[PDB]
Amino acid sequence: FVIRGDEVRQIAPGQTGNIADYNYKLPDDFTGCVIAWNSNKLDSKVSGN
Amino acid sequence: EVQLVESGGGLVQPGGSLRLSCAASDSSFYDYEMSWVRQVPGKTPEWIGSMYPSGRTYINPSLKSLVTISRDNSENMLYLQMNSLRAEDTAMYYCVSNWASGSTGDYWGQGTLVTVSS
Amino acid sequence: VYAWNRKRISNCVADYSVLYNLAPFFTFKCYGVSPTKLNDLCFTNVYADS
Repeated sequence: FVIRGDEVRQIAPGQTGNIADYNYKLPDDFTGCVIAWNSNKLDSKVSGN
Repeated sequence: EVQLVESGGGLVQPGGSLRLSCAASDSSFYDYEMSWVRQVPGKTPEWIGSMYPSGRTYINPSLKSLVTISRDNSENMLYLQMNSLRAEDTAMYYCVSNWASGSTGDYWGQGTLVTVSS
Repeated sequence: VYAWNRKRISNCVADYSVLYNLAPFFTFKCYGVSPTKLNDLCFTNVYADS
């Protein structure tokens, strides 16, 4: 998924936010990994996407 | 196993409208999300309409109050009515069933020949 | 910040429903209590600063 901008820091046990609690919520006992990377060179439109 | 979608097309009709309608075969389509994606060489990603199952639709912020979509279940064929056709609309429109948040069992069609040039 | 006002809230019921009205309503962190389970606690005094 792609929530928005650079808000990928919100996917963490304890951190709360707008999209971190209304779209994708992570539990406090989450035992896993988290990967994230930008796509400014793959998903980019001359007039916006 | 069968698409039965993207049946239609149009010719060069600047400033007019397009009756582009793409039906769907008799299957277990309940939470389908039909949309329209352009396939102009150079600009592959494109979103136009939305087919949320609750009946409500969302239009792109670019073409606000420009495209109107209505649901039709008489012959199981989705309709789309737009106006104010520009000149750069030369592309290949599709009716994709597995839109974003998908791409696991996604399937496409052959394309609707729609092009305009002043 | 230095001359911050202070209003006393008492003798009323604090329904924590109209508080969630603005869109950029982030950094709503509670210290000592939880964001939920506030519609059942019966406090003594409530202060509001700016």
